[PDB]
Amino acid sequence: DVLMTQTPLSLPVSLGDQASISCKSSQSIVHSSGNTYFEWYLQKPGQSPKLLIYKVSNRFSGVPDRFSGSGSGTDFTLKISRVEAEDLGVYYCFQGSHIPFTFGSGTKLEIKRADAAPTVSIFPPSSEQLTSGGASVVCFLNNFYPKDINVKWKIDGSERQNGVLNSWTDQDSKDSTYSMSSTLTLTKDEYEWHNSYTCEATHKTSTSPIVKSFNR
Amino acid sequence: VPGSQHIDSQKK
Amino acid sequence: QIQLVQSGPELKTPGETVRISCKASGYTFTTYGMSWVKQTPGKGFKWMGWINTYSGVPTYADDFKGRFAFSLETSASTAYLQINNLKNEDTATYFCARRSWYFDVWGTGTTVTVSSAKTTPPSVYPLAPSMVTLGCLVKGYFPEPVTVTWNSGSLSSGVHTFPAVLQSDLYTLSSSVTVPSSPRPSETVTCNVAHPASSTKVDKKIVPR
Repeated sequence: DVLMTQTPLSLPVSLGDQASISCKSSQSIVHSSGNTYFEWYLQKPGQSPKLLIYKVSNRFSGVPDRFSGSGSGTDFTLKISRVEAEDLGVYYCFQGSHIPFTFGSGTKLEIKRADAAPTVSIFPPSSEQLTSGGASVVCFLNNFYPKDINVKWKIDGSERQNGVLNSWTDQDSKDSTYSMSSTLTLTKDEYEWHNSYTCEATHKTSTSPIVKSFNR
Repeated sequence: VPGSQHIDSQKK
Repeated sequence: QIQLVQSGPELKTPGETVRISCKASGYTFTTYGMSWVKQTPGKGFKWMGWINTYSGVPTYADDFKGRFAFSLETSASTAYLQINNLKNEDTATYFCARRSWYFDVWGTGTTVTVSSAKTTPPSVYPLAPSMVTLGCLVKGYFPEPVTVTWNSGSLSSGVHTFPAVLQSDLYTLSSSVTVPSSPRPSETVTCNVAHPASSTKVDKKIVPR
């Protein structure tokens, strides 16, 4: 097979800046005819692959001139000059010269952005979940940047870090932010032995912890 | 053209 | 315009058979060769082989000869992929792709989850409290997918569904919607969650607690 190794695996880049992504094949992908059926696809979260470049350097129809491709025989590069927020996605190279056709493991484009403090909300368990003997407390920390954010739950003043599940959205395509959910699930028994539940977020946009609570 | 029903020219 | 629409998510037990349709519209089906490519969650894309829509002759890649059949219905502009004696390892999204000098049009995608684990309906919980953030917590379902919408989709803005996390055999996920304060509760906010594998759809209206 022709191994296709792709670098970088992640590529944070500023808006406006240039970006290159390279792919190396393990043997030449020049077809016996002399042509090189080499292509770049972008796939956005929740979307089918998008054809960017074919035959090493030809932009497909309606593709922005900021995208361009280069390389010969075993080494190729895609350049995005001026990264826009919309170029969020994962880029994959493909060779279609030798059967079987193989793809690169992909490169994730991450956009470095100006900073944004999260909007945080915490929710009590619902009566329906307490009637099932379970109490999950949920905290939302929506539309922030950077993605590095440390969240700590506290229960009557003391940290708890068992029964915590975090989930992160992909980076938003229009305004480039991340959002996150953090749930504390407690058994109802443990829930009714306590009074204050605190979701608190440490993020570089703040010098204070951002704290949200409620009391039973 | 591998995998395709399309035609392409050779390259000397 | 040109579309390659695929059938929806299938949940299968190991040893079963699936057939995935690829219906092409907007172009003459017999003039472009069709590929089928597997995208494993995490591990990336493998090309499976192709079938010449003119000759009807199929080409399978070495690691897919055997249990995989590409077939055609050309009066219906549809390509089919059949996978027999389904192994666990076949859980992936499958794509049909039209190719000329490139794959310019890719099908919608069909996820197959092969699993001897039992389908379990969600418990969905309302999360009640300028702008107000409301939630729906969806807990303990298997398998994926689950679709969450807000007011049967007419409340698209301000919404976020976080990826499902697996813990136990089961999944959980949250969705949130931010609306104007002078709206909730005047103007009803309902969370709707359909889980195809258990044929269930639950609708939860967020009410002041």
